[PDB]
Amino acid sequence: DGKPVWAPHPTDGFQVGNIVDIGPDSLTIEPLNQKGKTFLALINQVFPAEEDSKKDVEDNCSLMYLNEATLLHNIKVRYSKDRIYTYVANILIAVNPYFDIPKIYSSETIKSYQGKSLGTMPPHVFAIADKAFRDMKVLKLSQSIIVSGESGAGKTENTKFVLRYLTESYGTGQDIYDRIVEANPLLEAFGNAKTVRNNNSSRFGKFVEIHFNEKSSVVGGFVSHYLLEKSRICVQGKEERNYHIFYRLCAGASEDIRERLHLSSPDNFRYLNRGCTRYFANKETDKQILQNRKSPEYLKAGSLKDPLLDDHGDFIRMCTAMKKIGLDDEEKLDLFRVVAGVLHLGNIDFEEAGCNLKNKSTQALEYCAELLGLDQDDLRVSLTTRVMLTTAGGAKGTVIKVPLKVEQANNARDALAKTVYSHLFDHVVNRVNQCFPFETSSYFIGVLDIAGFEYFEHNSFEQFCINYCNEKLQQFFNERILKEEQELYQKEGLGVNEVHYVDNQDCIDLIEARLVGILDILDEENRLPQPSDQHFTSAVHQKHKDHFRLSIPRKSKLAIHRNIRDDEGFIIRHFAGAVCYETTQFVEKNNDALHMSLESLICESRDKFIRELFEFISVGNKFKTQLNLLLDKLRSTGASFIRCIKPNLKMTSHHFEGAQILSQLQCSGMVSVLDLMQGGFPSRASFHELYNMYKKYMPDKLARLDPRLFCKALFKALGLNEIDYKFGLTKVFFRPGKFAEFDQIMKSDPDHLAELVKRVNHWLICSRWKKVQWCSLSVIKLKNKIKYRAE
Amino acid sequence: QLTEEQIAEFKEAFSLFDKDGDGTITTKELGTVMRSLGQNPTEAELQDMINEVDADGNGTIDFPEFLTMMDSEEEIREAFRVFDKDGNGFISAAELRHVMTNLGEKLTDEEVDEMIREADIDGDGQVNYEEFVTMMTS
Ligand SMILES: [Ca+2]
Ligand SMILES: [Ca+2]
Ligand SMILES: [Ca+2]
Ligand SMILES: [Ca+2]
Repeated sequence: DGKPVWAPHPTDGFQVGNIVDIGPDSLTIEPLNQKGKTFLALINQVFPAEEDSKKDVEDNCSLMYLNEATLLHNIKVRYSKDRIYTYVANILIAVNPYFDIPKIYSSETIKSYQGKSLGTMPPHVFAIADKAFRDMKVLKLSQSIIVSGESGAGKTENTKFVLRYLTESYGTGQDIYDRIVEANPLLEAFGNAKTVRNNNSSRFGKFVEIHFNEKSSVVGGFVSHYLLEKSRICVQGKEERNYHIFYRLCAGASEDIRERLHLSSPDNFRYLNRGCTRYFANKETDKQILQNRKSPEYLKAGSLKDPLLDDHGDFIRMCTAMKKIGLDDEEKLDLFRVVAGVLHLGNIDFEEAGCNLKNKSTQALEYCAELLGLDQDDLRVSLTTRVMLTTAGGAKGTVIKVPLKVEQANNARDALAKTVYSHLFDHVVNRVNQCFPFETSSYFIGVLDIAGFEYFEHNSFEQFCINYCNEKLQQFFNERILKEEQELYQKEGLGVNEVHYVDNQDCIDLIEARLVGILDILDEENRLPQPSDQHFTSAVHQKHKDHFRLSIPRKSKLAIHRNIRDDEGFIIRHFAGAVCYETTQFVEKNNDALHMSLESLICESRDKFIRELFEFISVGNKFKTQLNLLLDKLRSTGASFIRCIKPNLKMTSHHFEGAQILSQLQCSGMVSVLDLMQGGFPSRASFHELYNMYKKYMPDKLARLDPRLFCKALFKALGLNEIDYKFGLTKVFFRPGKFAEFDQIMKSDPDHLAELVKRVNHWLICSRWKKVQWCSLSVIKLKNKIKYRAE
Repeated sequence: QLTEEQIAEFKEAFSLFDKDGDGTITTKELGTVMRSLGQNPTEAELQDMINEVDADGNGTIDFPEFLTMMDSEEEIREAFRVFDKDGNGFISAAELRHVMTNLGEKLTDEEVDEMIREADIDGDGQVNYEEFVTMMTS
């Protein structure tokens, strides 16, 4: 009734306003900052606001209304005071300050967090590390710290703070920390790439484990890695690049290396030249790049700009790092040779005959065969033909040679490239792991970093896979929060409380169910005489016509989707919202198989290094398989969650972009968690907080009470219904919005309140008697228990 | 082994031990209260009694464990004797005031008197054992 509400605002996310009219599915909002600029808002996008716009709470569960708008506002208020960390129960929200706050990462701050329960100290990444450690020690259970966030949202720093905390507190200090950190330029060179939104985007799932012995002291580290994006190895959109290594090598290698590896500017390589072929450089580093390394695009448009990234300089830094971890020059050149081998492989072309290598591809073939230690003719044969048995079901068969069509030769070529680069990546990670090895360990605490949920104007198979991965991570996040809440309710003695849980298993099944899931239907399309993206798409809609999580593109509200045919796409209703996928190329992106004779070829390279790299399943199903391995690992651990937030797109300090942060809160699954928490008691406050809030309204008799008994007296005096309000062991718990209702009761009728408090007097007096009476009886029993144990 | 009422009563007793209200009892807090009511246990005797019931092995005592950690009338009678510091069979305001302050309760003398008064059924300005037990369960 005149209360402020949050309503949508295109750059702040939400703005404060008043409801001045109602409609069937909308509200008319008058913004507080405009006398009459009223606008319409969907009802479910309008949220109640905290009356105190200057309130700042360390746990958003302390809010009187817990919702996405009040959460957004609370972290905004906190960010304005340089308080970058805020909890939602045990979940840590971390907003990147974009400047150094040494104070809160000092040795003394580290020490202050040791052994402290979460919430006895201000919110901090250190409290998350310490909780993981205490649960690991107590429960004999490895731990995962699962971090979400956009590339550049402060995740790398956040992982470093955890590692710093764990090694300094519970290990031998800087040693393991430094080894893990110093190796990072190497991982980034092979696993990170420029994408449309992010200059330095990690394209693999990274789980950095700190291992401990049975005494819970750190013995070493291990980087587990998952799901390197393979399709980027061979092709990229025009605003994206292949892995950083390719450009660092081209821009930075000495002329002698350039000659030996037959490198030249990136526009000369198919595996680079569909993407952006420009280097990251500044005015000075550009002068260090030989002109023979520069593509026409670079020469015309100039370099890409970044405060940190620089292809020439990063090549140098990478080299330095390789020495810093004892990677000699021979192994280094082995790495570079395989990289260039892959580049030349991609330049080979074919033409109809089966098919042949084009004559103009003879140089590319020679370089590829030399770098990969293969026979030229053998390679030419294995790229253009395959072997098959003349039977399939056990009858006596023989081997035949089957000529490949041009398109199959292209595939064989790209398949070889992807498997070679992927095995090389595997090798780099293992090599990094050799920098902090350990014989044995009892448990680990690991930090997960992986690309989050995303969407663009055009979403293809790559986005589908990423969002699938995130849909499954969100399910894991939801289960674990659900479990923590139910456990908390039991620990607080709240009684029987079934929490209503809308699973997203149906969305997950739409994608991955055997036979009928989208991935299996895509696989099925490969088996048809004339595979097509359109038939695959129609089959999805046909099989799932009644599915809640699936729609044709026409059903989208957006105008950009209105002309997409039913057989050209589909919409998935993900946890973070609806995504329209255009299905063109889904069939081809689903295939990257390497036929056996060509794989055998590379496996038995003349080169020992290449052989050591290696010493019928679709892309979608390998993705599902690897994703499931990632989940198995997570499911075997106790889990803690961090949501890293990027405050703006300009790497600037003190600049909170509300709509961008709201979008991240949604894409990170924080809104999904809040929706989940509404089924329980999402608001709660300690007796101490309630005491400090409300003692001013109480007689002095009551103010002298300890906080729990004060709150008992108040709770009892008011006669609150037992469904909405629960008196816990350490807190009062509220059903959604009921703390606000409690607050309104406390303010709305002083004369009623005074009489209710007067009437509680007898009960309060008895309760206080019984407190000291039963305490004395307790002391006696503890006295007797000592005597009992001594007999 | 306990009724729901007695469990509820011990929960408030638990709160007196749990000074900072984080829902667990430390060794330091345990002895503090016992000492405040005249007991003198050893740091070894406290830790050993805790370890026996420290099921999940975290090193502090939660409420379920406080319960397990805990002839019947003689304890009730001895608890009555905690208040009657001169054993005259009657608890006085000044003696209630003593126990309250040892325990850390903050109140005025009129409040002490009012507690005595509310517990006093017969009417003599001091409380005995008959109503002490009647007050202990209500
Ligand atoms: Ca305590
Ligand atoms: Ca315990
Ligand atoms: Ca006496
Ligand atoms: Ca009496």
